[PDB]
Parts: sequence; structure tokens; C-alpha cells
Amino acid sequence: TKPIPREEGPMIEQLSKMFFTTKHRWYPHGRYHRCRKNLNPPKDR
RNA sequence: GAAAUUGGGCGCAAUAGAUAUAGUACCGCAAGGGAAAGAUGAAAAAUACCAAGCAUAAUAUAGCAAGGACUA
Ligand SMILES: [Mg+2]
Ligand SMILES: [Mg+2]
Ligand SMILES: [Mg+2]
Repeated sequence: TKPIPREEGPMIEQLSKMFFTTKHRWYPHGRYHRCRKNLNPPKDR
């Protein structure tokens, strides 16, 4: 063990590069898709 | 295909029922063809919720548009 040590375009590129994903999931989506979403989904465990 | 002979409504109710509110409007030189549509209430001397289409609310990679799903 080691001891404990003590704008839309550029913002979407910055998030892509930060979280190692592509750009597409940072663009929004329309109302038809925002309102189909279940905001009170079933929980378990 | 003979003859003798024998002896009111388990209706329609405005695309229905009349073409019919009218043989008018309209069309045709003419004969002739030929429509559509209305809905308050006792009194007008009392002025809701439902088709398609839209709007509230445009859109986000991929595709008979869904289905299996899924925390989404
Ligand atoms: Mg008639
Ligand atoms: Mg509708
Ligand atoms: Mg696919």
C-alpha cells in the first residue's frame, strides 16, 4: 500500500475531452423526448 | 305456357326518408340536368369533456419508427 497523499462548441469539446466520450450526448434533445421520460421510475433495492 | 273445373307501422329521422326549405339556386341555345342547408330557452318585453387539423410545446447521430427492455 501507498501512504495517503496530502460557448456551446468549446464547452462540448471540453466535456468530451474531460469524460472521454463523444460530442453527441452533450447536445440537448427536443420536447418530445424530454416529456416521454419517466421522472418517477420504479426503484428496487 | 293455358283452359274446362274450383271458389295503422319489430318505417325513416336532416349524407336517412321524397329531388324537395325547391323542380328553386345553378348549369344548358334548347329538350333537359338539378343542389345544398335547420337545431337556445317556459320567457330573448330574460343575451364543459370528444375526429382529423392546429396551438399550449420545433429539432439532436441510426434508419416501416416499433418490440425486448431498462435507473433512464
Ligand atoms: Mg335527395
Ligand atoms: Mg383532436
Ligand atoms: Mg438499429
